[PDB]
Amino acid sequence: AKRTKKVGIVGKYGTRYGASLRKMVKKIEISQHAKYTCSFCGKTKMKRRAVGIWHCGSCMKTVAGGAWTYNTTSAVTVKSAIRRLKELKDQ
Amino acid sequence: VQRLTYRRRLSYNTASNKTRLSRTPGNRIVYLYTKKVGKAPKSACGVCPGRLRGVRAVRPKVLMRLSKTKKHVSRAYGGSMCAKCVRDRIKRAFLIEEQKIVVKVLKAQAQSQK
Amino acid sequence: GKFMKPGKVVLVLAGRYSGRKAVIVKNIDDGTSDRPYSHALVAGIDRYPRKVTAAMGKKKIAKRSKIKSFVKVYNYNHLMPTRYSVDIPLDKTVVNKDVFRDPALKRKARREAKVKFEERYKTGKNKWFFQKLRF
Amino acid sequence: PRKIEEIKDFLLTARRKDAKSVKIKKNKDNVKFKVRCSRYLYTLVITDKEKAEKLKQSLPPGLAVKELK
Amino acid sequence: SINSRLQLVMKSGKYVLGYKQTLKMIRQGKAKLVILANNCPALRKSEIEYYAMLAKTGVHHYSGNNIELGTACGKYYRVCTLAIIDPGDSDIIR
RNA sequence: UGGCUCUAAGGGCUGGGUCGGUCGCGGCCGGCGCCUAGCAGCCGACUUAGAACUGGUGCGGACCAGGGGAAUCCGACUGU
RNA sequence: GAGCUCUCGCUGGCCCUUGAAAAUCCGGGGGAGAGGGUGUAAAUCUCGCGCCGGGCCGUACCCAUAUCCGCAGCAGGUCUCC
RNA sequence: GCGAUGGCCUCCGUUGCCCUCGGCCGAUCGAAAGGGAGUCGGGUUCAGAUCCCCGAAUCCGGAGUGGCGGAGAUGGGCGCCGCGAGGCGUCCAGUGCGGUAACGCGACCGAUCCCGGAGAAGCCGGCGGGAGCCCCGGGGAGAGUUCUCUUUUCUUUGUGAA
Ligand SMILES: [Zn+2]
Ligand SMILES: [Zn+2]
Repeated sequence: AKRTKKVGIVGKYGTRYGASLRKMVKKIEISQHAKYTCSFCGKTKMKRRAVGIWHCGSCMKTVAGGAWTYNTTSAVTVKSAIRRLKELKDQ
Repeated sequence: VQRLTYRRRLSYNTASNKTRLSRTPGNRIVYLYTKKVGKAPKSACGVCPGRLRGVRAVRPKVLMRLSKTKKHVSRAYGGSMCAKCVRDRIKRAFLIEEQKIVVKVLKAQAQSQK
Repeated sequence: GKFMKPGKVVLVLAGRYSGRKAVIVKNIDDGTSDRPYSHALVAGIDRYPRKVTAAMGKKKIAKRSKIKSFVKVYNYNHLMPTRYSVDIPLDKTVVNKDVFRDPALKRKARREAKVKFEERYKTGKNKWFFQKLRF
Repeated sequence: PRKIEEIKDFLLTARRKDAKSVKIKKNKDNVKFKVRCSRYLYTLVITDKEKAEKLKQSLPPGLAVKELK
Repeated sequence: SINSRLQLVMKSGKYVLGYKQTLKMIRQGKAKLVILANNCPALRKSEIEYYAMLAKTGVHHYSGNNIELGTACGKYYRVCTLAIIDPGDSDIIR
């Protein structure tokens, strides 16, 4: 809040595009541009290369994830369900 | 100030029409058409961003004129793969072969027990 | 305990002989004031014998059963130890650290290592050491 | 062109069958001998003057050693 | 828990942090225990396991990743593989 | 808001291993000073602020170079 | 000398945009196969030289308030470099 | 592998047959600004000159007999002769060498097959290196002013590809 009160990243859009639309965009704009922690090296190098594809600067590992987030809640849920079904089937 | 023109008929400034300034013994600045900057071969691993060392970065058709020693390095996978990934491949191959031998021994022991 | 012994076999991970199998003939692992890092003098094989397949004969079998050896000092970080060990004599009078200063002495060491490796390749002993690493 | 550091190498180059006119240029302590060949013009730079004068007499076959002036 | 034993080792015992130094210590034969994080590269993990098999040294696979291993060891950086040479008064070695 | 005369501030490079011994001002060795508050010399691109004096109150002196405010209707806007 | 232009090299930001194909050249894994047998040879992705050849078509000028298109030596239009 | 001619039917080339091997992916056209190996300097005509002349290069293709040198190269052991250097007979190895390493040395056998790289890459911002031009303090050469001043102001003060 040093410079802007409640816009931050969406301050580049200025007065345009509507306050509610900018507020809705802000979450995605922060999430896609935020660098995550790579769970291969432990470094904060996971950067969104393109839509749904993330790249590690150090590991050079490319992971197919969400469009704006590294891991989506739907992906986590489906992974857990698939693991549970695999364990149930194999016993 | 001496203003200079193109010495060819390609007036458009394109990739093939790049020039540089050069001073002649006649004491007049002229244009010399420079060749494109070649890049050294990249590692076949596909993981290391850096390019291979010990090899000249020149055009592929100039690689034909270049001698054999300039186009590679004296090593296994020399001039085609980086030393780091080469040694990683060596140790990975050794460890996988040892693990396969161990698995085969365990399977034989299980067959003998059964 | 320590497992870098003059009977051990190592895989060279760097240099011109990358991927070659060698037998340690000397280990230092303390320093020399000229080679401070822990190291070991080894004798390896530059060229592995080719397959025979028994549909070969005599002269061609002899031609195939050829070994090109080398003698080299390597850092411990450039060697890959293994379970296997080769009980090759490799008389220390010829293979030493002084051969690396005189080309003739290194030539004699290479010749001696080649002779010993060729005479041990036959009889079907330590056949894993005489097979090139597929990587 | 190629510069030659040895007078013996220069003589060997000038003794070639394909060799031709070898000119001498006195360049005020930078005297040079330039021998023309099929591919390269081989140059030899002599700092000494008496050495160049002696080398002037080393042409075997009576070539085109005519000087430059 | 392994975290308390690791803390006691760091406070009193002798430890080596890293991969190259740990491998050199194992080769020299001084390292008595090795600890590998779960997020360790598989190639490095197999290399360490083979070295410890040759040197007759125990290996423990830490539950946490390299960051958690560093936090448990008390270092603000991240350590993937750890060597324990001589613990002071802990029972980290069985 | 001009002109002229000044002031202050914003920097780089080199230099002490000096005393003794020894070898050919230069090199080596020993304990020294260790500028550890830095000083001495040599160079260089522009600025910013301030002060006085002065011109017939003229000074972004030619050129470049936004007229603003209170409201209504329509279209969000950019664009076509 | 944040001086103008060109070039090279690092470093970043943007995409619900991810930003070309092929001719051609080169490197690497393998040893199918060749060599002479103790002074020589097969090979030289030819190391330094030496010999021969490279055929066909355009090549002037204007490129714009007069050499182009607008009925014209038309205040119009026409893609670039210094 | 078989058959035949040709040329010192030694040796090689050629075609004919047989055996053998073989993925490609669509014939062809499609850019004088895309990719695309390799030429620059000086001189020269009334009018053309990276094209002509001179001087330096470079790329591709050919090179059978291979035109030369050099790398595969002239090592060790055994038994003799010889004071010695050295010479003879016999067993052999010898598709190179060095550096811990990144890698290097003028070469340094190699097929069908397979993998990879270059070709082959958007827009914008910042910084740094190099060059061309501009600037200043001077040396020279030629020069305008000099009714007064101005160590004066104006032009020039270089090197190609490989
Ligand atoms: Zn990572
Ligand atoms: Zn790699």
